[PDB]
Amino acid sequence: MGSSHHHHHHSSGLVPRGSHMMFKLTPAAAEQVLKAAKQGGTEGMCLRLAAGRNPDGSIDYRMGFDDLTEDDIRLTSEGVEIVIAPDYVSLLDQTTLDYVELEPGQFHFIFLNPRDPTYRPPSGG
Repeated sequence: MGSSHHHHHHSSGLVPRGSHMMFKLTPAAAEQVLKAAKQGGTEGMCLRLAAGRNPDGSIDYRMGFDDLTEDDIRLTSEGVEIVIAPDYVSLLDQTTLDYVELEPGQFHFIFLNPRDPTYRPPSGG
């Protein structure tokens, strides 16, 4: 027994718990992922992230649909399910996924990670 008294002895989610990781999949990006799953093939597939970190430099992030692995770290966004393996999570936490076009007309999946500085001012400036 504890201080927090709930009728549900094990909450499934909603408020007490959420995702296994801090992964912000923006509702804007959600439509892009949903749109891809609307095209076909990737319909009943889970969204997976690939971390390709350059040896002491920058982590290059890739996104694609893969197989729903339960031994993989499952996340649930607004309307998309994410799988980030316990190996990739090592570099894929604190990932803020936004939906902006860095290039004209070219909508880029932009991973705003404070871990890998996309914009970093000098020290003491």
